[PDB]
Amino acid sequence: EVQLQQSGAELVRPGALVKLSCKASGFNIKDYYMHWVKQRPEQGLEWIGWIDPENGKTIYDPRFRGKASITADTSSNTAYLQLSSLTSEDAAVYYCATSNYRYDRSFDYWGQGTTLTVSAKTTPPSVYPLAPGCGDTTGSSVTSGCLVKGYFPEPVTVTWNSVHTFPALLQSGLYTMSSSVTVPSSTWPSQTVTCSVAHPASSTTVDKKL
Amino acid sequence: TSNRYPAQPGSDNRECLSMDYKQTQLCLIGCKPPTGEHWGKGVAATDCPPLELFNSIIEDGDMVDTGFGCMDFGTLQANKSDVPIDICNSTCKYPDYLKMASEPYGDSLFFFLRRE
Amino acid sequence: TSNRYPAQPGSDNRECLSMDYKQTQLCLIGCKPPTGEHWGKGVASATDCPPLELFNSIIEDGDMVDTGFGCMDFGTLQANKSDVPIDICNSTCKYPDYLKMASEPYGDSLFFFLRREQMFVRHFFNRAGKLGEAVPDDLYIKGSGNTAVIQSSAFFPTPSGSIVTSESQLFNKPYWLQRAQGHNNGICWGNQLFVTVVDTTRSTNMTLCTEVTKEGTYKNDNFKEYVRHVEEYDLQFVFQ
Amino acid sequence: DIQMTQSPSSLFASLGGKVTITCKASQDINKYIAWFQHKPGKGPRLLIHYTFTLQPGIPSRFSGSGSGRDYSFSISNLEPEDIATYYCLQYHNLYTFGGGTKLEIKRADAAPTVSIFPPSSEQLTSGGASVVCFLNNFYPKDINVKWKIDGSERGVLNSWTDQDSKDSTYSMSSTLTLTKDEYERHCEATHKTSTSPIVKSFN
Repeated sequence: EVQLQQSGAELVRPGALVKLSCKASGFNIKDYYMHWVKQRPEQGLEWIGWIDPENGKTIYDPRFRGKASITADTSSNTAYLQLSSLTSEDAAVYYCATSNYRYDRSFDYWGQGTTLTVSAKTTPPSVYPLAPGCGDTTGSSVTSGCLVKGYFPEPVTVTWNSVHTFPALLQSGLYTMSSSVTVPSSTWPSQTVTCSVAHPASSTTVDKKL
Repeated sequence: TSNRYPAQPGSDNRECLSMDYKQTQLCLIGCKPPTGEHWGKGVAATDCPPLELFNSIIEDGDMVDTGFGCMDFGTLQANKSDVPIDICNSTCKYPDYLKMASEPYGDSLFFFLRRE
Repeated sequence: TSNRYPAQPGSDNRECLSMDYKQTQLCLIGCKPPTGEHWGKGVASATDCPPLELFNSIIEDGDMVDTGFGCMDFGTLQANKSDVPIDICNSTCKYPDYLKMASEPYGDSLFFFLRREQMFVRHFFNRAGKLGEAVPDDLYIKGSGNTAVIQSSAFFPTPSGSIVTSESQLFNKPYWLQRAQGHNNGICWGNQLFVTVVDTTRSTNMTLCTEVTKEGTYKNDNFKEYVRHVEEYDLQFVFQ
Repeated sequence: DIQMTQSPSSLFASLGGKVTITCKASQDINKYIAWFQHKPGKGPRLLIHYTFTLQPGIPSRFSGSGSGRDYSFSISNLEPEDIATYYCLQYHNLYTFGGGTKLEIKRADAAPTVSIFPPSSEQLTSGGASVVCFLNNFYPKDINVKWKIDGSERGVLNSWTDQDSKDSTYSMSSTLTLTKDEYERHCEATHKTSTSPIVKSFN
């Protein structure tokens, strides 16, 4: 079972240094190539570089030669991606991937991803319940909601108890995420429906009963 | 030591390598130029080129065998990439000691030393 | 073994490396200072490769012997000061011109001499920088893609000199100058004598370490490292 | 050095249909092209290497072809789990990805299930007020939500989900932010599904 665990949600103020991790399990890092790929929001994939951990070979795209010091330690079976002098453009999603010279299939396996955001503030969220008023039903269905407002940065996990969780929108230096559950009138208000909101960057675990 | 599966080269997997050749000392003295031997392209279930053993006069500047044999690398190795560049387009010759010793008058080998 | 494509060099890819030199023992005895040979930058005349000239010179006490990179003037023929280690990179390595000293008429240079040199290739490397003389097109088929840019074929080997033993020692044993091969049979004209010695079999470099700050735990910045080398001689002569 | 021109940038077809993506390279890459499938929140999944060699486990409905500078990649018998963004990639000289192609599954009939939610008493305690209108399960993704506080005041915030793999529908939430909201407030949804905007409200 080949896996590529990867660091997640690293926020650094502009402009300092950042080093992302990616250690594999199920194969030796010394054997295969370790690649790095970038993806800016609403943009495509840009190959950053590759490293041969057996001898520290470095291969970069001439764009990234300036601020991309990639390394790898075979003892820890880990690959590192260091970026210096972060900018607003530098914030993106980063992936590590495995390549093979003796069997040249491009990018065998990819990591789950690392999200890098660049700002100068961190704030916890707030949870507001969303329940109707007088309420129609005629015995069929009732929709309940959960509004997470004002937090930074991503991500925020919202678990219920077919639910739709909308992508978070940013404005005025804050975020806003919603989630809507649909359950029949036999469950509400008979069965309690608790919206569980979690924010890792602030150690927030807020449960909200409707 | 380690060459596991799977594995299949691409279209160009050549590498930039170097090596030290076989050590050879020798000296031949005579009133006739020495006669050397080398393998060349001669004249069918295989497409392997036919091999023929050629005799020739060893001239000043000819390449000696380096551990890859005494052969015409220019004609028998068409890719020009199986041996280093100083012999890849040259012919390596080895002294035909048996022929030069078996000639009737013995004008080729008055005396010789060799250490390979 | 492995130096696959592609290759993306930098502007400074020098490394901090070391090696052990070619092993050389020799002793020359005569009434005339020895004559050594070394290659230097001559004058002549095309390519920008520097012209080579074979120079003869008197071997003085302290001159560097050949180390496996040849007998040449590294100060003038290697301008980057980084192709050979620092103890010869700005010095001249000299090799005894045995042929000239043997062919001189009176034979005053070499009453007698012994020599034992040995070395082998330990590692294989290549040089960084612009390849001055490109490989001609008739020696290879051009590549493409990753192999589009050819790598530097400016190879250089590292010497070693294998092993030292007491059984191979040339010194600490008497030499009897009974009959010299030259015309001078050991006559010390001018009431002087010249003994040239090279002995790499006692090249141990002692490491010295001083404590700048004493602490309960080890810290690298608390110590200074020095390197020293010693040589001990005891010349004994019997004259007639 | 080598550029990858991927066309088109988006696709749409019904379930069971066939789509095709084309990538033209700036120079010959000697058939060394790969095709990837990238879903949001996941890592890219290698579908094809060396122009027309499928990876183990990839269904045969995915296919590729081409040579020199021109290559193509087809997906027959489209299925709901195919909703992703596909990329081509040359690996003849270093690496260069294509622009990408956002694939969507074509359905119909989907009309938004609009539900309105007043600001909770807790947000009114904090000092704000956010009225939220949920538009669930509609198609296509293009929809217009117009907030009108009588008669039509019009700080809206819109957020669209991706196309769900279960049902090929979209969903969006509209949040109107106000403070000291003392005038009684109540949104309309203009969509291709109806002749008039579907309006949910409260007093």
